[PDB]
Amino acid sequence: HVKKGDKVMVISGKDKGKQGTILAAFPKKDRVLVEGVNMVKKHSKPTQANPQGGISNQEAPIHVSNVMPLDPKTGEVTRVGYKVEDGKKVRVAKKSGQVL
Amino acid sequence: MKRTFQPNNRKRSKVHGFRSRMSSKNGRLVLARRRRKGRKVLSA
Amino acid sequence: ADANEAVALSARNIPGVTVVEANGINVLDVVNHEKLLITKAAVEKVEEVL
RNA sequence: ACUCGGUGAAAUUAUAGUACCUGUGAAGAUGCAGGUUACCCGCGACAGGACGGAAAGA
RNA sequence: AACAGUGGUAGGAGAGCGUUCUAAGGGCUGUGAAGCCAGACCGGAAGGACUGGUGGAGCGCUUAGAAGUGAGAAUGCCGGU
RNA sequence: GUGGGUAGGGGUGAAAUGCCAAUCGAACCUGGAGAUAGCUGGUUCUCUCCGAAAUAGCUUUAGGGCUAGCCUCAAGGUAAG
RNA sequence: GAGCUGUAAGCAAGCUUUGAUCCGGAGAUUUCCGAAUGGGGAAACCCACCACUCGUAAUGGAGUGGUAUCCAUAUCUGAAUUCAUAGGAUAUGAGAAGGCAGACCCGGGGAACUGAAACAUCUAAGUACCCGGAGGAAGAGAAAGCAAAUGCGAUUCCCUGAGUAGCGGCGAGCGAAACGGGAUCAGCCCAAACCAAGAGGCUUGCCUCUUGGGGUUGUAGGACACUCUGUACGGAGUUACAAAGGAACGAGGUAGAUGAAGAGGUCUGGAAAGGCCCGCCAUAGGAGGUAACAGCCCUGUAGUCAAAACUUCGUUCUCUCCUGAGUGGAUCCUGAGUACGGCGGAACAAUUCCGUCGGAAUCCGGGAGGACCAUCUCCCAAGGCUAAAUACUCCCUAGUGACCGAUAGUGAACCAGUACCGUGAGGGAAAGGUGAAAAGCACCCCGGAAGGGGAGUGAAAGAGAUCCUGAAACCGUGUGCCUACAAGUAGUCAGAGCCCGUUAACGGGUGAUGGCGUGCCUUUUGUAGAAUGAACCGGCGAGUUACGAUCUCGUGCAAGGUU
Repeated sequence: HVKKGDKVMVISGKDKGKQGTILAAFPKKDRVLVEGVNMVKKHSKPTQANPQGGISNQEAPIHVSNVMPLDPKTGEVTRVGYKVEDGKKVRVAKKSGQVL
Repeated sequence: MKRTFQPNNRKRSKVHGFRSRMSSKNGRLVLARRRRKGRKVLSA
Repeated sequence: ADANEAVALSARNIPGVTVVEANGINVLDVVNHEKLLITKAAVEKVEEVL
């Protein structure tokens, strides 16, 4: 119900209440990468990429049901609907009626 | 990409081989039974 | 009395309610449910059957 | 064979701190009764018991 | 209450304890369920609690119902030692 | 040495066990088949009441079975024992 | 309708909103073996011939098609025989050849153990098994019947009759039918006798050969002769009813679309779906997932829709095809070596099967009602075709369990008919669990490594890769009490000393000394035995279910009770 490049808001988890931007989507697992959310510290050995190595700080994918888009006119979370504007189906915001 | 046992024994193939099994109704019964069970290897 | 549909469709989702017609009553769904709502026509039908 | 370094099984096995003698006793007492002996733990031998197996008369 | 009685194999009769599941009512439990470990508690027996530790997500009480219903022996079967 | 033949109430050509894939006085595999056995071994929680028999008569009887005798539970006769 | 290049890593290189990956319908390609079919063969390979094409000066090489056997239809020729015929050759044949679903049904052949306490038949059992044929179903089918009536009228299946009749060393046992109640429900076509046409033997006639009308029947019908009645505007149909193509509407199947309502606040917590205090939706409170138990977070659910292309059904149009009823009854037909008889076995007055010989009638005619002889009652043999109700599911779709939960449930929850064993037919295992998320341990130290100790991630690292929980046997380290003059089924009762301090209880641990004391199970007249079994621990492991009989108790109703 959300895709790459969307402004979303996390509803459940440690980062509940945070809001960010979708960077990647994994529909094969219903997981999604949100920026600034669910940061991990990977201990990576030295190798060809990143020759010196060290402790990284990246994001990790959360479940897609933990996140909901933002209604354009109010800024609050909305449920998704689907209308057909001009021979093209568009995601609608149930709370208001605006697109995306 | 298989396993072979005695690929030179001609008597083995002339007794328990595929073409001897297919030469009589009883051998064809044997092959039918082994296909029904699901054997990976039919005959020698 | 004779299975009207508007009542059957409503209360179908309410978690503790069961709707039957006059000739469907039996021991289990009478003992099990605490209360009994019955229409005056269904009373007549049950009385005349038994 | 024995000592030292390395490696490392099997048959068997109710539990067991398992002496000897004279009796008693469903077959033959380590384990029942009465007595006599005996500090604790090992190593190497013997073949006596081995209710060991072989046997076999029958 | 007053007497009388209460060894027991085959066997006959009676009263119960536990286990899994199902139905109804009532509940527990992340402030910690089942399971496992320990204890100097309770009942006439089968058995049942209460505390502490470990465990990390389900379980039990009352009344009924149904059984793949309770193990120490089968030169039992499988595993471990 | 190599390549072959004879198949189971058959072969090894009647006279010979010397055997036919650890199998031979009748091979092996699957099925009838969870064959049959009067023979052998085993049959898992608790307490309460009562409590035997190992004797007679038959069975082709063969440690097996049947009828009396001896046990227990219930209802009547009742007070006969 | 936004990511994608399977599992499934990695590591490169790329594709995609001028629309990929993915899902559904229809097509294309489809090496070699295999019925395997050009010939051969130890299945997965060798070796050919013919025609055309590529290539060489030519030989050698390559590509594409065809080339098995049997059967049928022909066409020629045509061994014996001249034709003919065997045959040969030639052609045309989406012919048939094999497989399986370990199921269901037709046909053929066909055991033994067992039981009858033995064995004489019988039973097991027309079962197991083998062979042949198929179909989505299959034989079964419209009376020369039941049977005794106020008669019913094809077949098949269920209830009942009934575990009765009956058959039975009449013993074990085996075992009907009709009536009655239901499911499904339609019956038809030919031959024969007559009419018309052509030919072929016969002399016309005659008489058969064929083709068109004809007609399907038993309280007989048809032919036949004569009447009306028709050939349509009506009826019927591809499911038997002779036979026989398209076209439109509707509903399905094979992808999908849409789809209501809470981030409510607050507490614990790693995380809230949980507690407490509030609201909402509901034709939607099925289900799964999400960091713990969600109606309102996601996928969804109820309800509505949707198909370019294949298909499955209906309805209509179109299409195709098509007479019935009478009066008679002068004269013909109504199913040939059959109906029935002998002869033997088979089967077993006997009974039938098959062969082995015979051998009628035919409407005023026959066949039956256990035999025969007569009365009456029903039917019409020796031609064919028919759906439905029933049987079973290898499969596909949607679901459901007082079904299992990793020694269970399939042999197989895991690369299972695998690994292994056997020459072969064949036999046949073991083996599930990190965490919510790899965030799967940078860095430092000891060590060749393995493996550790820190540091770090994490709620947890005693969750660190056979990584949830983790019992018992078995193996160890530390310690409180006892133990080197003592004879033992190892405990039990009495009992100092020492050491502790509990679910506070006439407490806990260990015990120098004294008394008593021959394991458990099975079996037997009798066991401590030189009867039997057990190395130890853990898991699994035995009086059920169905149909009859009988007895007790409970409930309902009671001379009635029950389907």
